[PDB]
Amino acid sequence: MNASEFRRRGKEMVDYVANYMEGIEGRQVYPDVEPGYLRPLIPAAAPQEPDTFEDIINDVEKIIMPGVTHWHSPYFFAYFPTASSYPAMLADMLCGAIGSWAASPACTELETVMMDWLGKMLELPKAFLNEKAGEGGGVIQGSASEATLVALLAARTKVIHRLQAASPELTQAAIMEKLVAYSSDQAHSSVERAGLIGGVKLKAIPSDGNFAMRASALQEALERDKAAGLIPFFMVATLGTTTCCSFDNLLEVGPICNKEDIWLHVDAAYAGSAFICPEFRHLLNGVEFADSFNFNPHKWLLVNFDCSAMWVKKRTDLRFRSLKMWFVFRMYGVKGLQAYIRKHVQLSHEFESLVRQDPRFEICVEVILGLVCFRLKGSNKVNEALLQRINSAKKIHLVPCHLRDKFVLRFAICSRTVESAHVQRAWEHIKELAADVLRAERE
Amino acid sequence: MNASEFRRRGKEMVDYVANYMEGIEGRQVYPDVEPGYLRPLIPAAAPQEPDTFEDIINDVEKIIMPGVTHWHSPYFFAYFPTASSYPAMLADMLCGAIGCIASPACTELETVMMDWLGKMLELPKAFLNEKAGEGGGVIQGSASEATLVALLAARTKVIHRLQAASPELTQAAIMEKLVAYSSDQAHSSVERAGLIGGVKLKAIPSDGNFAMRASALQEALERDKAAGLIPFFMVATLGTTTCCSFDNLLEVGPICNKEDIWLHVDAAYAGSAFICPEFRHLLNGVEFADSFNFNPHKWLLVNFDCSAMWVKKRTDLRRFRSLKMWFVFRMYGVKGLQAYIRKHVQLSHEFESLVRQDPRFEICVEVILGLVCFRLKGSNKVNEALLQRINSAKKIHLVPCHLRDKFVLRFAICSRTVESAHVQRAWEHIKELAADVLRAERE
Ligand SMILES: Cc1ncc(COP(=O)(O)O)c(C=O)c1O
Ligand SMILES: [Cl-]
Ligand SMILES: [Cl-]
Repeated sequence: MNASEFRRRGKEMVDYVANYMEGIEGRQVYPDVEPGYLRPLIPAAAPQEPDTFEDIINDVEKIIMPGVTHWHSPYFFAYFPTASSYPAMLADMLCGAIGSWAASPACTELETVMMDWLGKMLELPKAFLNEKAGEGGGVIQGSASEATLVALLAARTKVIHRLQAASPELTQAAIMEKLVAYSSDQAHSSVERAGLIGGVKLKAIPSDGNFAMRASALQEALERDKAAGLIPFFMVATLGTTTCCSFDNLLEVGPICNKEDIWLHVDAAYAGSAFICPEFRHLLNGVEFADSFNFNPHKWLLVNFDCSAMWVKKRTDLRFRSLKMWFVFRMYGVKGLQAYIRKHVQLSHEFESLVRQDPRFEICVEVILGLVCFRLKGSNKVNEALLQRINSAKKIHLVPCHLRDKFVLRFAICSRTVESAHVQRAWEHIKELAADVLRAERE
Repeated sequence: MNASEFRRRGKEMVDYVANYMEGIEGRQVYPDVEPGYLRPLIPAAAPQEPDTFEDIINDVEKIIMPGVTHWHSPYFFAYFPTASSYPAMLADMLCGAIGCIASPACTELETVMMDWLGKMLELPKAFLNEKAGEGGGVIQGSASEATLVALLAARTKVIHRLQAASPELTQAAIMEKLVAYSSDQAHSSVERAGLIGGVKLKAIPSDGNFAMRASALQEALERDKAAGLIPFFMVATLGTTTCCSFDNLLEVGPICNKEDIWLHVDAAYAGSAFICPEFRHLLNGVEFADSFNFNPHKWLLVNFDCSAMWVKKRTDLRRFRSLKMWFVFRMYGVKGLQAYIRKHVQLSHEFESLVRQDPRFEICVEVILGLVCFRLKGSNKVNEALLQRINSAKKIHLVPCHLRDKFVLRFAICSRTVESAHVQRAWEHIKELAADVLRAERE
């Protein structure tokens, strides 16, 4: 098609897309249609002459939509990794119209500036800023896995140089066999992968009663290891774990890392975004000690998933993406974005209220942000039974996890469209299915 | 923002983009901006309250446009890794709204579209799976990835096979001896696949027309089997990166078969043109192939992230890519697509015959489809000069290569809206600068 066909069909498409997102409340969260349904609804060969736009869209409603998930609804109470905000979509259109530094000076420079915005919003130390400070800095990464790996390699290179300076005798290989890294029991898969790929031993630290790393468990691990002739060099402290919103106590853990020459990497998961709100900055106290800090802004800052933001204390140790950051930051403002997290935290606590009022259910971890870790009091069996009925019903979606050896229902309020109405109706449904599940238990 | 706001601003973006595409001749393809220009133009921190869309789009024109490479320009006469068509743009809007990366319609629309495109290319039924056939097609992220998935597939096959015969043989001992091959003109992607796959890669010498022939291949194989190595993988290229030459698939196919070597046919650029009867013959021999791959996003107007690959045996073997195809096929129709291809071939021939009409220039390689390999008669040095004026004048832009020892100017016609008139203006500009380059030679 030409340009002015596009102005029309494009505007038409903005309309279709808007509608979708407005009435998404109605759609069923899971497709209620089976593998195999599609082949016979569509011609066996491609059309020779062009079909109408009119006819294609109808086909998307009638043929494609039923077979689609609809992760963008308020009733999908799990993190939806590939969601996108409206400003992200606007950018995404322009980002595709355009299509190294030399190739695109705007792409690169905007990266450097947007990281600064992000840095200031979170109120990270000044040292972390790319504002020409000549020290520290920040860069975008594809995955939080990449970041964890970069910090690790950097930490590894660093300890090797230090240890070989002390004793010129030792071999690089000799040192590597002895290197240990640490993370909390609730550390993300992306840490295991980092150490696997980086060629060092990874050990979990026992977390406390609230699933946080508390030093005493850290110090012990260090004593056990230093004396078996191993060498701690690197550690990930998690802020906002993926199992529950658990925060590793940075104030206890950092001072140890400094003393023991351990490199402190802070994996702020998705939670990091919350530090643009003052109520949460105390969870970040201790960042002073950390050598690197990583988080994914996507979940709470509405930016693109493609982006994992990461800073370092010293720059020397170490897709058109900043455009979407720019749009989203500019179209919500800090206060808008704050308003946003703040709304979800409140809906999360509204849900929590509901769970405390039903004596059949217990809450497992302190609710800090959007996620609520809750379960039915009893055996794991009972609860596995329940999550099955919730999914079977295809009305809402929840994902579980284990905590120690306990099966836990995660209720996650992340979606853009969520209101308390939805939480209200969601609770009740869960409530009704528990009733049904509970009868069964007695048989 | 909210839905009703997306409506207003989604449609404003739709215009902005059409405007950009209509005025794209005005733009200078390559940005000429001084390092560090962006920062003084963007505020030090994020805004607290939202900015205006007017102010945000104004900034795109002023701040972002000058720092971008306008790939879609008709005057950018090299291959453009992103082929953005309007109906591609429309599906992105939709994929955007139904976040994808589980749903019956991802997998099925994929299979169906792969039989559509397979039928269009007149592939052997063995590669299509609609008559219950065991073969079929999957869409990959890039040819680089598709080639690696094929290599690894072969490596597994061959390892399972030799170990079926000899249970005392270890994966380790077999890998040492594994050889794969491709044309001395084959795309780097192959090199990277052997490295990750950890096998030896060897280049087969091409002939007078930069084709891989039977003679040279079989020479290679005997040399390597006699050394006690193991051929397992073989890449044949249809449409080389260098001069668009075609490996002789009919010659090489049968050799791979009786030598029990996995045959992967890579057609990344030129595969699309096999939807035209005129060109389908170059693909004869696929029958012998084990896996066939090419990139439609290159020349079939699908947006960039989309590489298509069929295999004879699926058991040998992220984004919702099949929707972008479905849009593009339905909105162009087969006749519309074939038209798009034949346009580019034609302009390619228009250019070729302007270069012949001039006694100062030679054609280097047979001009098969859409790329022209030309040269000013005399020394490489005269020709390095000429490219250095073109690339300097900033009007149009060309990427050279070497053909054996000859320095060659490539001229790719590949962009949604190159027309006859662009070609001539371009050729006029080449001749001006050449008569200049020839004046220098006299001095
Ligand atoms: C011959 C050949 N092989 C492989 C590739 C890689 O294609 P892609 O950019 O999709 O990875 C190309 C160009 O894209 C090519 O021309
Ligand atoms: Cl979170
Ligand atoms: Cl504040």
